[PDB]
Amino acid sequence: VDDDDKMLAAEAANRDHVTRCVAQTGGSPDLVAHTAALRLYLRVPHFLTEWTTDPDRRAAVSRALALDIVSMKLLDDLMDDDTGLDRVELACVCLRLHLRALHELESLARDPKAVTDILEQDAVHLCGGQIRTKRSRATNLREWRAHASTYGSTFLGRYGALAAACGGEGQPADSVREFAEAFAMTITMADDLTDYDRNGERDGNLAHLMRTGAVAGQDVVDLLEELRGRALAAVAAPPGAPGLVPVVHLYTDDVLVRLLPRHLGEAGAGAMATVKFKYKGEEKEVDISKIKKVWRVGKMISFTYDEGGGKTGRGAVSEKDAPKELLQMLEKQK
Amino acid sequence: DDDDKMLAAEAANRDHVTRCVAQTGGSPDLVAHTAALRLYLRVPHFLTEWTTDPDRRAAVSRALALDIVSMKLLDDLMDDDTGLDRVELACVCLRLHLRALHELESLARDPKAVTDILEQDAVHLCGGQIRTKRSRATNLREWRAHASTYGSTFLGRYGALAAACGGEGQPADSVREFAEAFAMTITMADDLTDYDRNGERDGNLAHLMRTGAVAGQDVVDLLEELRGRALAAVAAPPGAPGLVPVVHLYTDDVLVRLLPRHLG
Repeated sequence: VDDDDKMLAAEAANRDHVTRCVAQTGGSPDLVAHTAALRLYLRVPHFLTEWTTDPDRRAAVSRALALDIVSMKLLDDLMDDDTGLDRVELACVCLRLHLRALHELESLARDPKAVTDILEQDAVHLCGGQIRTKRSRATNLREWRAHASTYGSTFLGRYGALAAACGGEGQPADSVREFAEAFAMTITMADDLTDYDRNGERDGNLAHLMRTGAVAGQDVVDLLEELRGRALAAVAAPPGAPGLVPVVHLYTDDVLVRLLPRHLGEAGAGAMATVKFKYKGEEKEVDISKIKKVWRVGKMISFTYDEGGGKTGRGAVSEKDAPKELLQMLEKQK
Repeated sequence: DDDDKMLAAEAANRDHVTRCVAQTGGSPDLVAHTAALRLYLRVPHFLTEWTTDPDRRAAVSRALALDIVSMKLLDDLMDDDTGLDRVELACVCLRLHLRALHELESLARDPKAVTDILEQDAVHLCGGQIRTKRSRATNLREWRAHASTYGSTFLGRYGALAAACGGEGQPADSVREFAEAFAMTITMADDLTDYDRNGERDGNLAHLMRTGAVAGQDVVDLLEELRGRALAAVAAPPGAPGLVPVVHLYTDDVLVRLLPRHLG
């Protein structure tokens, strides 16, 4: 409606500034395209700059950040050499973009040495972790999360930190980064589960490990939830960045609602939904999967189920002790 | 004496580098590859010759060393002919660069001067490097032109950096003139140098000479013009008389040693 406008506008800006550079320095039309493809990356700088009060400073920090993120993404496509684009333009625009990023970021920076400082503190953790990421393919959530925390979380954390350091007054330093590192892993999960298929593109490590039973669907859900919390948490710390709240819920829920299911089955995570009631002196428990007819009568939910063959058992529970997946079935009917 | 200080820096520089590469995850294979870059680990010495305090000098000499090796790794990563792991190359390359930026900035009079110099002609350099492999050269004019960027501009910014991190009374433009000129003499050397390794195609300039598309004398002339440009640079005050035999050493080597191999 409005703030969604600002993001679209910032992303537009960053895309331009980025492609104008890739162009001027020699990038072929092929690569200039490839860099405008990167939408998520070109948008993020916007979220990172959310705590920046003066709009002009904000625009500048955002695009500088945009510059490096792309520069860095390019150095990666450069290692994979699966992009089919030219290795030289890749390499050189990589450098060009980086150098300009460094230049603009330092112009807005609080203390001259703050920029190189940040890019150095975790440089080995980053670089070497990225080396180990691909040395060995992870095999359970524990390890996936481990790798992700470096090439995903640290990577963006640094920009989070840089955004704070170049964003004038009232920057909740550690909080911006905490947002970045959290959000980063959420989208990193999304990315994994997202298969575009082009070239010789592997099924996402996490997706694969998910589809192979090496990682339990519910666990993914838990983590997705931990990350949303860790995120919302950060954007809360004062002075706060209320705007990012919906952003966070947006990507987390996308993974959950849209992506997650492409890999799990009919049954997402957790156990199969059950209804517990007392019937004919007994104790019962039926999976909503076997519940046929179900209606309402005041504040009770009456129903019928498949009890064993052609046998139709019955029940009635208070809407209170009625599981969500059953109160839903009321809807489909009347 | 003097040759003694050269060797010492090279050793010191090689170790700053391999030690860095080593601990960021580079394999024993790459670490070696980096210390094999001899000229490159030596040249920061020459660039820091106008530097007085020998501590500051060895600090600037090695930092620049990190970046030159990193940029050189960036290269091997676009030629993908070293048969070294692409990932290791990429990661180290970045790690060494980030360290070098951090070091040079701690040694500079004004930190903002490092990125300034790096951005200044970043486009000149980057694109000229693209254009260079986009259309190989056919006559000494074009070769010289391409060399001017990937070779001359490349080194030039390091000389600029050294003048900026080198403290008081550094003849900025002169340190640089030295770099862009000497840079091109070693680039011709390097071209005319054939090691046989993997799929190393005869040096464009060496080819052109053997094809007849570039005249021996015209190569001899250039070499001399560059010899002059460099002595000229090191003569300007305060001056770095040290670099004189260095200039002759390298310039005569290409003349006496390399040129005859390509007279084709």
